[PDB]
Amino acid sequence: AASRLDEIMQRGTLRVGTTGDYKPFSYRDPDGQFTGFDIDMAESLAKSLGVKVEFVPTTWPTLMDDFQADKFDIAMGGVSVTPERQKKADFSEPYMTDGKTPIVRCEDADKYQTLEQIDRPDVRVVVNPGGTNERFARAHLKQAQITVYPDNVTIFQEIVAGRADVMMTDAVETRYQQKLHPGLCAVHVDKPFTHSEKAYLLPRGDPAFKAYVDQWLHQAMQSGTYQRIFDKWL
Ligand SMILES: [Cl-]
Repeated sequence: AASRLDEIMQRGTLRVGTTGDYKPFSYRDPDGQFTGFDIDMAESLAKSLGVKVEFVPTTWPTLMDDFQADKFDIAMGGVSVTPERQKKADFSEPYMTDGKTPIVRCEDADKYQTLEQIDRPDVRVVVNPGGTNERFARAHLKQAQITVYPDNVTIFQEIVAGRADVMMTDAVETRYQQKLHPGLCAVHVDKPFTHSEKAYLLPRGDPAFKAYVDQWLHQAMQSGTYQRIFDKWL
């Protein structure tokens, strides 16, 4: 019945679900430390509340089930607002805009500027399984050969090696991957095919907790805190 704010204050810690697999938002290094834009934002929210932060590992396939099992109070780590997630959770106000856009071999940058160019019988589109990327590919590709590749790290090497031609993912991810792989280039990264918003996942039916988060976030956007963290990571 009581707000999660009460439980957080009594416990003395804010439990933050995060995947640790999405630079620059959230990454868990071998030593077990989390770093990234949303790790720093989580520390700022916890500081506002006067509590310690505890990072709770989750994964994209288990995010919602873990949240419903009360494994954490809020999820922070490059999470897009989606209608599917809104059935089971609320969201904070958004903290940045994103969208899906291609990443290709640099020599192919001009070949794959539009979906009409990509959606052709001989184009080999690769995608990671089970999430918003595969949903996007299957909703927008009627002719291209879609291959699902299971390894979320080595998938980009499929394009480098010439086993695939295009992958469409979050524009922020294409920025990171085109720096990591010199042979790949993000396609019109400032004008993605879709418009999405990143936000923090919150429990339904707790307007007080959501209002606290929204107020902290609005203050951070105008105080210099957001600017500093954004400049460090994005
Ligand atoms: Cl995905």
